[PDB]
Amino acid sequence: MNTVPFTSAPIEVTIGIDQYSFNVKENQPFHGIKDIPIGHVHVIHFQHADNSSMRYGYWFDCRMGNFYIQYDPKDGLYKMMEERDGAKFENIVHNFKERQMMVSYPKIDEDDTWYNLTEFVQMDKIRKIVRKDENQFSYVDSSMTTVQENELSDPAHSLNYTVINFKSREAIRPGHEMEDFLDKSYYLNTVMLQGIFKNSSNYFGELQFAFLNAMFFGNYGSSLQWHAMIELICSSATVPKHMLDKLDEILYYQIKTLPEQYSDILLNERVWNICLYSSFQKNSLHNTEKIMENKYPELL
Amino acid sequence: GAMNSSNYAELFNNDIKLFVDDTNVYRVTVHKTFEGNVATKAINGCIFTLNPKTGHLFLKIIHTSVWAGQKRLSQLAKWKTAEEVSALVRSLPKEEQPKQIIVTRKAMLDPLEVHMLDFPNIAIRPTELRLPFSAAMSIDKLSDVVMKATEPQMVLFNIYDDWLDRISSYTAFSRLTLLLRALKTNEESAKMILLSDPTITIKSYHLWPSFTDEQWITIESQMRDLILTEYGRKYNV
Ligand SMILES: COc1ccc(Cl)cc1CCN
Ligand SMILES: COc1ccc(Cl)cc1CCN
Ligand SMILES: COc1ccc(Cl)cc1CCN
Ligand SMILES: COc1ccc(Cl)cc1CCN
Repeated sequence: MNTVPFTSAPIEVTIGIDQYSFNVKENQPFHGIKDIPIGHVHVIHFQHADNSSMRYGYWFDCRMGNFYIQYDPKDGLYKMMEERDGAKFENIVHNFKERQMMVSYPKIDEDDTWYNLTEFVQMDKIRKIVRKDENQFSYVDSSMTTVQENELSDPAHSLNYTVINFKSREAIRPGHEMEDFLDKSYYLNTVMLQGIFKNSSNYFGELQFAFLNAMFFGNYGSSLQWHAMIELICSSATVPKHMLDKLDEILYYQIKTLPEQYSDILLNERVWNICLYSSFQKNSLHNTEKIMENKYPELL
Repeated sequence: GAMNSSNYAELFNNDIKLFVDDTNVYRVTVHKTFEGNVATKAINGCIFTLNPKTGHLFLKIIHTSVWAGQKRLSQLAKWKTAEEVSALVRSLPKEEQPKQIIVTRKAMLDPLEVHMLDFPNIAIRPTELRLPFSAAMSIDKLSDVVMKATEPQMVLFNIYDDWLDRISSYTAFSRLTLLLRALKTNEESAKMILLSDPTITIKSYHLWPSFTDEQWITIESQMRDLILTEYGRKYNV
């Protein structure tokens, strides 16, 4: 288990780490988060009390460095930093643990929620979507736009998700117009899976990262992308059987982790009522159809 | 966006545009089988593609052989329509290609958009107008060429005959839609109005009768009455 020390907490803020969050008061003696499970990416997220506008945070892998948080009072945000003195860091952490100034990552032993939400998410793939290669961690916030959003403005601050457009020459073979539009298997299997993502693991990684960005920050471009990646699968008549079963598990844990209060705004009616009830794969998502109907019977 | 009453003069400006009506593409007669079931038999149809400024009509005849062995024919008919309109555009010299295509039924939007991806500058638009182009098969000479086709075929007409020698495009389109609205509302009476006169004739190279200007006013008024009289008939007024 790894630790992310904080230099202090000078402004009142709700701090999250993955699905947990807690309120820190202004100048409360908070010096970070300990017992972070090794083996997964993590995200440490922030929402200032005095301006809930702008949620932001950092995707990181404790295996890739020693990372701390320092409040920046000029830029007004909690910044992630890498600490050179390897044992400066260990001595920094040991001092705060001894004074019990850290919160413990509160992982129940039965609980596979975080693994299930990040199964296919790897730091290496995150860093290609979020382009800032001088740090080992990636910043994301509520307002960052995606590349496709930018085509329909600053490119360095972009989320470089793979563009998916169902009425595009990439999506439609000359002379298979009706076939490819009504059955997106070509676009899924040949264009996206074989050509761009190389395999379904990378596809699911981006899908899961898109969901987590939209859920944790309110990133609209991310929600768009999540919806699109689900729709492209569900609207394909020909999907490998292992992908359908895995997609069902992926979505099951998402819709279920997704606090109910965010569902009214995050979930797109045309994207989902199609996937469950009209698409080629309407019968292939048993678990996912069982969680939405159980908790959302008003919908149908 | 959508074409409606508010932006109606745009039809007669100098930007090439086409209306596309797919109503008559897939035409069937529903009938009973020996076993007491129901089946369809298709008959020849047509795409009605019309330049409202010039009156040029690209009548693509849809021969029943295109449906042989196909399924979901109502759905296919929209994509076949879109394929043939796209082929027409590609066949035209660049300076003749439309800048806008207005579909008369909104279900044509996605099929035509997909078939026209190679033409990102051609706007595909719906319309909120109820246009009576379904009645094109009430024009005897169009109906004749469609039913006699033994193979796919495109036939070119000027649906305004020679009217643009005497009236504007706006007025010609108004005359056309009135005539077609009358034929759609009461085909029999509309044709009686157009043809009961043993002194009036259709030129060999025309679709409609050769009316003097004054006779057209009489005809147009008789068509208006027909549409109003039929309105009272169907709605009890
Ligand atoms: C005094 O320095 C520190 C105190 C606390 C924390 Cl988490 C980090 C540092 C590292 C400063 N590079
Ligand atoms: C408590 O964790 C959270 C906090 C805030 C927001 Cl925005 C979302 C989550 C997701 C937790 N499934
Ligand atoms: C449709 O509105 C949303 C959907 C998803 C997400 Cl994450 C955010 C918003 C609101 C922000 N534009
Ligand atoms: C609770 O809200 C929902 C639940 C399920 C689905 Cl599919 C969509 C929504 C939001 C509807 N605009």
